[PDB]
Amino acid sequence: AVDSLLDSVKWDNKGLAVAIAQNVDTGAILMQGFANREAVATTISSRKATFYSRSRSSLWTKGETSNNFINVHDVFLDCDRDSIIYLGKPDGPTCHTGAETCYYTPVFDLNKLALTSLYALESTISQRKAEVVPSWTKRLLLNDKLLCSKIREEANELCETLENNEDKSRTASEMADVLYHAMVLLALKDVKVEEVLQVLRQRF
Amino acid sequence: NAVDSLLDSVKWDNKGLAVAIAQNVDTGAILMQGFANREAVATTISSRKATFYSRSRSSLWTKGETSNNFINVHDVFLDCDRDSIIYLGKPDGPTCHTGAETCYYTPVFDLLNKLALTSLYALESTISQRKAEVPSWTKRLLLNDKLLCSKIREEANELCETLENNEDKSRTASEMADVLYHAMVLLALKDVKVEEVLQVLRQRF
Ligand SMILES: Nc1ncnc2c1ncn2[C@@H]1O[C@H](COP(=O)(O)O)[C@@H](O)[C@H]1O
Ligand SMILES: Nc1ncnc2c1ncn2[C@@H]1O[C@H](COP(=O)(O)O)[C@@H](O)[C@H]1O
Ligand SMILES: Nc1ncnc2c1ncn2[C@@H]1O[C@H](COP(=O)(O)O)[C@@H](O)[C@H]1O
Ligand SMILES: [Mg+2]
Ligand SMILES: [Zn+2]
Ligand SMILES: [Zn+2]
Ligand SMILES: [Zn+2]
Ligand SMILES: [Zn+2]
Ligand SMILES: [Zn+2]
Ligand SMILES: [Zn+2]
Repeated sequence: AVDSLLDSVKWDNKGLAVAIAQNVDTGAILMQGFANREAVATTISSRKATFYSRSRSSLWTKGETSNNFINVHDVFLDCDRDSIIYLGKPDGPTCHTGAETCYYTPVFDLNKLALTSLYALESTISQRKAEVVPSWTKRLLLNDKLLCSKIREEANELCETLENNEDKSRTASEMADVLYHAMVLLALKDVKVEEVLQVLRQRF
Repeated sequence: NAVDSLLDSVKWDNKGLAVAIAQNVDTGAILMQGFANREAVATTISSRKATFYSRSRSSLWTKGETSNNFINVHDVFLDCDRDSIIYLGKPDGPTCHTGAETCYYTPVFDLLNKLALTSLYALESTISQRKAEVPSWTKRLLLNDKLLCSKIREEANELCETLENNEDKSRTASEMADVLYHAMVLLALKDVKVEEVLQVLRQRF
């Protein structure tokens, strides 16, 4: 059944397809390599992301020496079946330099990681926490009583958009209000958003 | 120029291409993966529209040039070895030519059609299925506004108590998940996508 599936992949002249490893919990692109028929099959059977190293001319499972495996949860093919997503959860940092992902060379800021909207805000909140030990985040990080009251009150306002039939944009605006203040509490308690999303996934 | 010096450091392959991945700036969903040469990257930067090189037609191709479903690029990233590119952008419409939101919807373990979703947006999709099928806790919350809102306020209370009562970080993590779930049932009631919420956060930068 695996044989019938690998035959459908559109490989290039070298027998390769693009294989992208993505964090199953956050969506961050960890790394992008290449896979041949055997590299994808090994990923399927071993549940650890495996690629074809063109340089070393051999199969390569991420973590085989460093133990920073990418435990693969699902594999996706795009429409033309020439691109692959390894959707996995990494044991440690993915890049061989030690960086969390391989993408940290911004072209517009001309070393910061590539972050989507939710994880960039978490990163900003983290920077305020470091400069703590005039900012609204620093004010919340330095006042537990104010932060907790703000979370309770904003949660109240989110519900009032449902209870009082406010516009959908009002609900989104208040959900953002809840999300920001909760992440300031997350930072105080040393909790990453990824850990929270892992909890959600474990409750499936 | 500074961009020219940046394109010069890019390690292009023998035919002058590099892998280009389009990713949703707000959610992280991978929209599509193509290939870019210097001019596809340079034009992507200048026009702020994701532009690739169509190898089959052997010409430049801007995603959306016919369908108007452009990918409006917010950032461009190079990986460590500088042979892989991420166009980080916000798409006008569905990216795949079939109409799918993204191009990646062929699960391999289900073959041994669902979109590839990460945890937060998979929970959003599940809550959405419960809303349409309306013995499940989500359907019950969708059928009782007073109960749903009571649970949100109660769970937001519990999250604060983990800070107030010096509870363990695992307790904070567990309670934050509780707040997130019940909030997303309220989002589904008000027809709010998580992406819409994250756009608001991004707009408050
Ligand atoms: N994310 C990565 N992308 C490309 N090459 C890598 C990556 N991580 C490690 N390597 C290299 O691949 C080999 C396997 O290392 P590792 O899988 O990290 O134990 C070593 O030569 C590493 O330097
Ligand atoms: N208290 C909770 N915290 C987080 N996720 C939850 C919770 N209750 C239900 N879920 C999620 O909702 C899904 C469907 O639940 P149900 O509507 O009871 O079938 C589960 O598989 C979980 O992912
Ligand atoms: N009231 C707020 N609601 C939502 N996001 C906020 C709020 N205040 C600050 N932020 C976020 O926190 C970042 C840093 O704010 P500050 O710590 O006040 O400099 C902003 O760029 C926003 O992304
Ligand atoms: Mg109000
Ligand atoms: Zn393709
Ligand atoms: Zn790397
Ligand atoms: Zn508010
Ligand atoms: Zn690379
Ligand atoms: Zn497509
Ligand atoms: Zn709880």
